[PDB]
Amino acid sequence: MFIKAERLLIRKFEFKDWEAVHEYTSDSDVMKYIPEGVFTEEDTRNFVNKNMNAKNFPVILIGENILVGHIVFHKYFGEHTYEIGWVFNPKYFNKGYASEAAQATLKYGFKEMKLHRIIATCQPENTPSYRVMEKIGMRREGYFKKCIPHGNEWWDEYYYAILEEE
Amino acid sequence: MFIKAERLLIRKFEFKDWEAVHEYTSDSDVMKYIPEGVFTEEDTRNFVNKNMGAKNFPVILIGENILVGHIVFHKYFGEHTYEIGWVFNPKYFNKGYASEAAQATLKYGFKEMKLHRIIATCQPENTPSYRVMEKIGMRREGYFKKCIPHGNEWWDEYYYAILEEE
Ligand SMILES: CC(C)(COP(=O)(O)OP(=O)(O)OC[C@H]1O[C@@H](n2cnc3c(N)ncnc32)[C@H](O)[C@@H]1OP(=O)(O)O)[C@@H](O)C(=O)NCCC(=O)NCCS
Repeated sequence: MFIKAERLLIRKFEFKDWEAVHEYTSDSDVMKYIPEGVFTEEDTRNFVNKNMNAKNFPVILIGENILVGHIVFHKYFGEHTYEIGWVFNPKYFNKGYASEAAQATLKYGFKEMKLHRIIATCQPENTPSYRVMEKIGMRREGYFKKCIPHGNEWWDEYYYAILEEE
Repeated sequence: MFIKAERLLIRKFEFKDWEAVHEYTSDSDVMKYIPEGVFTEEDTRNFVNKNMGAKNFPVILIGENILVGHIVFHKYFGEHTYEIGWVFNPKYFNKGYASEAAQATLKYGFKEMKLHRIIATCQPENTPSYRVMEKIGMRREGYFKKCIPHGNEWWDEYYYAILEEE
C-alpha cells in the first residue's frame, strides 16, 4: 500500500523505521489502550519486522522524511469491510496528522480497493481518537459496555463506521 | 542524448553540474541500492567528469532549470541491447519525473538509436524503482535469488526488459 496525502505519505515499513516508532511505542501514555502494552526495543523491532500480511503502515512527513506514527488497516468482515486505527507520536499532537492520514486511508480503501465499509473502535476515555473519527466523517454506531477484557477489568467500546456511499 | 520531454530535458553533463548531483549522491537513503553507496565530493566530481565524454545523463526541469537527477543509459549486450536506470533527488520524488525521463529515453533508444532491447534491474525491496520499470512498459522477465554480492551479503534482483516492438 502506498498513499500520498498533503503533508504526508503512508507506505510499508522498512526496518530502519523501528527507532522512530519506538519513540512512541515505548510511551506508556501513548500505549495506554493497546492490550500488548508498552514495547521494549526488541518488541518494536519485531513489530516492524512482522509488518514488512502487513496490517500497520508508517506515516511519513514529506520533505522532512520523518516518521510521525502509523496507520492500522486490515480486513475485518469478509474482504469488503476493513478496520482502521492509528498510533501517533505525541510530539505532533497539535498538527492534525492523524486525521489527514486516516482520511487518505479511507479514500484509498473506497476509491482504489473498492471496499464497502470501514469501521473503527476506541475506548470512550480516548477523546482524541473518536474526535478524529468524527472529523473524517465516521458515524458512532455502537456503544458496547464492559465488552473487552483488559487485565482484571472490562472495558467499554465506541464503534464507528463509514460506508463507501458517504 | 538531447531529449525534450513535457516538463524536463535530458542532456550530457557539464562539470558545474557536480554540486547539484552531490546533493543526492551524498545521501545514504538515495544510494542504499547503489553498489558504491554514498559518494564523497571527490567521488561525485569524478563521476561527472567521467560521464562528459557518457553513460549517465542529467535530467533538468524545464523553466525552473533545476537538475533533479540523472538517467543511466549504456550498452549492455553488444550495441543492440542497452541497460537503463535512474537516480533522483528526494526533494523531487513521487512527481513522475523518473518515469517521464525514462519513458523519453526508451523512445530515443528505439526510435533514434534503433536499439532492439532495453533492460533494467533492481532489488525487490526497491519498490519505487520497479514501479518506474512497470510504468514505462517494461516486463518482469527474471527474479534471481542471492545473485549480487554487496559487501559479504547476497541480494536478490528483478530483471525487466522492453523490446523495440512494444
Ligand atoms: C527510483 C526513483 C528514481 C524513482 O523516482 P521518482 O521520480 O519518485 O519516480 P516516479 O514518480 O516516476 O514513480 C515512482 C513510483 O513509485 C511509487 N512509490 C514511491 N515510493 C513507494 C513506496 N515506498 N511503496 C510503493 N510505491 C512507491 C510511486 O507512487 C510511483 O508510482 P505511481 O506513479 O504509479 O503512483 C527514486 O526513488 C530514487 O532515485 N531512488 C533512489 C535511487 C535508486 O534506488 N535508484 C534505482 C536503482 S535500480
